[PDB]
Amino acid sequence: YPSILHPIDHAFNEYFLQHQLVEPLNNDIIFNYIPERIRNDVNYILNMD
Amino acid sequence: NLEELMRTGDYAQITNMLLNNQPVALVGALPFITDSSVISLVAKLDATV
Amino acid sequence: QFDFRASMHMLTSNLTFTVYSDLLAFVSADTVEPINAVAFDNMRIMNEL
Repeated sequence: YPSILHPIDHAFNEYFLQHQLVEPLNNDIIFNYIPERIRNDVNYILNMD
Repeated sequence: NLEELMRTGDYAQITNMLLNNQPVALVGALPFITDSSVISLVAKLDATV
Repeated sequence: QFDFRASMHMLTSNLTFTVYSDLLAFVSADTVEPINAVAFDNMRIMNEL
């Protein structure tokens, strides 16, 4: 999108745009988020429905 | 072994085999529906259970 | 002084996405019957039964 910004305002907004904290989320990430010793425990059945 | 499957509760193998149409034999005391309809057999209903 | 050339920028971002906080809400977790629960050595936790 076009924008009119002072160079300082542009610097701040461009830093916010270029350095966002969001990462892609997939089922592999969620699976690895579970503790690795609970994923390997046979007493717990974990599924991605 | 359906008994082992129910005890452990892990359906990964059975799900993989059913989704991939891999021939298998589910072994365990099971109740069954007796059907005398020829049209049901032609319709291949037994494979939909 | 306001210079249009120096102030006109193109801001680039993503069209849309959804941010999720509770990753573990995506995991369907069940547990075996307590009678059948086993310890790290693959034997039942309580064997006196």
